[PDB]
Amino acid sequence: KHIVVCGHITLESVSNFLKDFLHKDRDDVNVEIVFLHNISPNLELEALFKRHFTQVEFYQGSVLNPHDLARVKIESADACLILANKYCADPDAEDASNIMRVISIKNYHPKIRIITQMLQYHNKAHLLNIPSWNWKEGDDAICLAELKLGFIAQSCLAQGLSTMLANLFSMRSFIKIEEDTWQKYYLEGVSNEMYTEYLSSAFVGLSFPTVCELCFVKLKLLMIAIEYSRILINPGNHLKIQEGTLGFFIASDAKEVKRAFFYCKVKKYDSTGMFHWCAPKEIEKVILTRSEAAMTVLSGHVVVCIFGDVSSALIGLRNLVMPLRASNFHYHELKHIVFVGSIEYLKREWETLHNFPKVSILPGTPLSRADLRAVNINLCDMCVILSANQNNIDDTSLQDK
Amino acid sequence: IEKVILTRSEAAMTVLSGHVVVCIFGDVSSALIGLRNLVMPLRASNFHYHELKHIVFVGSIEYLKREWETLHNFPKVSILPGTPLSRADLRAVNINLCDMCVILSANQNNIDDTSLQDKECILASLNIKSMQFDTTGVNIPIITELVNDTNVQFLDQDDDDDPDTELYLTQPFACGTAFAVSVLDSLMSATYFNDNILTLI
Amino acid sequence: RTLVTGGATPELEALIAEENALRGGYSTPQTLANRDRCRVAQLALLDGPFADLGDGGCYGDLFCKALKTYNMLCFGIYRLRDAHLSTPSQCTKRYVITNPPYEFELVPTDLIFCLMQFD
Repeated sequence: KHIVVCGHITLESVSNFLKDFLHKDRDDVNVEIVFLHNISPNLELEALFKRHFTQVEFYQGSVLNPHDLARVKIESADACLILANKYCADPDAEDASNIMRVISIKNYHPKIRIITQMLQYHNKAHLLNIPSWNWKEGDDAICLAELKLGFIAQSCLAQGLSTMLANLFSMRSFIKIEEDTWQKYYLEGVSNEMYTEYLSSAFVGLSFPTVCELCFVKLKLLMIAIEYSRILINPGNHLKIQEGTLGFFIASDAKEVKRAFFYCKVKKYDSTGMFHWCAPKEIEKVILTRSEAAMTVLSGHVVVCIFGDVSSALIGLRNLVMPLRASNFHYHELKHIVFVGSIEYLKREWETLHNFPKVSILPGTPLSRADLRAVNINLCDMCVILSANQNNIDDTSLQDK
Repeated sequence: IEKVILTRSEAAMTVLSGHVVVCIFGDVSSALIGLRNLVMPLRASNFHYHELKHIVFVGSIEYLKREWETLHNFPKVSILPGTPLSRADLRAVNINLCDMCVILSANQNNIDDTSLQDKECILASLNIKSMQFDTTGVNIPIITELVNDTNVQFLDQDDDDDPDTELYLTQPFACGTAFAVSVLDSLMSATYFNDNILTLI
Repeated sequence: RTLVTGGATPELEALIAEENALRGGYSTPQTLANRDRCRVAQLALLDGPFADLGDGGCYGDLFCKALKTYNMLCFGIYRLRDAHLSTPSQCTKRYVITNPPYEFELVPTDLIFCLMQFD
């Protein structure tokens, strides 16, 4: 089988993708990789292609050309991969381009798996409205902003979870360090990855905690979730596991993963009921001052710092606030969120946030020590620093200064 | 204009059957396209009053207000502010019972990008085809306007799309669900040799 | 997505595809049991009932006890950088340990990643 990779073909991204996809510790690497781009590769990129001689082949053409698509033999390809420029000056143009790529691929072949990045979350509905797209079948698209903001938001409640999750996908081996420092323990931790495989049929009438402790104490595997049309994260003592539920595994390699099958023996909430919802609020109701923040006692809260202006792009702070307003939390256990940054920029995104409670805004700059003392940064649970204009600034180097 | 402004709730509770919907992609900065000449043959007088086709508009309220000064004298016209890309908005006007749907592009003239031409029109056509009702949107009769002839391949899926093939051989143009201004160039050579435009057109 | 974004259900996906917005609702017999799902939490083994095992107890023993006691899933260890070193210091930086083995000792000043149910 072979796959097709197209889009923002840039050498460092290609090197990272190849070194992650074609890692030696995988089971089988029999699948082939085919590239597509409108620009001829440079000499070091032909050197890389020669280094990976028998696994990757390059071709010249345009993904919007049906003749080129037939040339690459997409109809025989198992899946198609799309790479997007994460450092583009205009995120909307790149998103529209990727949408055009997806449209062309689906038009040439209706039934095929496509995986792509997504710079902005608000175009996900645009991508989903394609007639041939079906995420149930396996057409999956990752949203960079959504995943990053979710990682940060979950790190706010529990520090370190961001890297805990991010280290579960980088396919890595185990490297021994004898210096008796933190490095060896952290490396032994990062040696683990994520796998899925169907469990043995002997676990039907058992409860989820019972099968968890059994598999742990027996073969050193632990559960995080099972597939039910739904994925349940750690059901407790009231769910009987069905047949072929495809439990989720955490292990260093798929060899121990395989061992499981071979077993020897008023309007307060959203209409969906998913997140807390409140009445729309005017921004003047949440504008604060230094004196207001001083008289407002805040503790165990979250402070986010945003740098930008009207000319800057949009981060999507709604997508960061959203995981922190889930129905899983009680109302009085919610973490108060305050905003420090340019009000002229933040009015461009306030209209996507008026439905959430316990939100505060303090105009100014996050470099003001007086403002930071006013918001009681001493007692904050987590401080978040972002920058909307991190991409469009002129200098190639000296970023996020 | 306030008399014919319709919001989502009142549009949903009202019933429309055999009507004509119009999708407009424009704003205050976009160049005027003219719509009196569009509503004109519909609001001719060969038809009786009862058999007249109702017309509703979906587009930017600024563009509709700018164009309303030459359109208020026609009957059975309604305006719905919003965008044609909203599934709930399209459901509110009962497209499944609509006679036929028209898609325009106001800002096609001033855009200089070689790519992204007619992308919003293609997206709207794909969305209305992907509409699902209680029975799907593939049977909804639509007509779309194009400014790039090569973009006609994306308007349909079960077609042998080829770039070397010219316009009129394509399945969308043969079926009448697509249109472009580049077809009109033959009218000059047509009218040089005869007098057909003076009466027939 | 369903772990880090609070929840990504097919119903919510269909609703956001249809509307591209969110609206409030009303209390029902359903959408109220919908809150029953696990959330991320951090547990300090200093004042809790598990602080006794924090001296030199086994991580696997702590894990199995937590599961059999509260369905209390725990999978990560947040440990100080210089905790292993015998020399005391004022450093409070803490690294992350992913999936410790069963035969793992516990420092009394360790933070443990955990998941807990909803009441």
